[PDB]
Amino acid sequence: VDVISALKAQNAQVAAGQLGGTPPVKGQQLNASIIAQTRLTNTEEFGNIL
Amino acid sequence: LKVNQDGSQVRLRDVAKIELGGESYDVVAKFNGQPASGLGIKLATGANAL
Amino acid sequence: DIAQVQVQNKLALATPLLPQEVQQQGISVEKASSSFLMVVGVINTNGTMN
Amino acid sequence: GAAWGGSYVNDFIDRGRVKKVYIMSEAKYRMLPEDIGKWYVRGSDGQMVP
Repeated sequence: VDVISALKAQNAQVAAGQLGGTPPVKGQQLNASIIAQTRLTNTEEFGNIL
Repeated sequence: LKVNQDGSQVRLRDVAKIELGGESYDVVAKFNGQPASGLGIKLATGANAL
Repeated sequence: DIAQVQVQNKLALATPLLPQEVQQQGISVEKASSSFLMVVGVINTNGTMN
Repeated sequence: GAAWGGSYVNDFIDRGRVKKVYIMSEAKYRMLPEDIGKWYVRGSDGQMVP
């Protein structure tokens, strides 16, 4: 059960929005999407799960 | 939202600014420079335009 | 109509391979167009409503 | 169920393809009925129970 819980928690997707997203502050000039993808790809990352 | 140990209670007023606003602020339409909203109607396939 | 039915069948076949996140959202199969037949805009002449 | 039959926990991205993640016992520990005794379940007191 603990292994299942850890594995479910480790991989996910984050809708991190954007810098300067709408509604923006007056005078904003940079709009960049925020990417925070803490995803695990190879075997060692899975093995490294706490 | 929370009740402090002294009995004081904090509500959404205290930590936020509740307000009626749009679902999304991405799309802004102007008609001859006047603030306006509209519907972009697409014809269904194989239907009479008139 | 038959094209939409066949597309739905193929999409049903391909859905399980998709991420669970996109399966929750729900995929849409619809007859599509490219250009707007008509744009009907709404303004408030009194300049009262944003 | 997870130990003997296996469980599909979630997905992961490998070379830009969604792939499943399964957990199951290593084969040595799920072959014979005597292997049941090798599995322990945590109790509320924190003591693993055969």
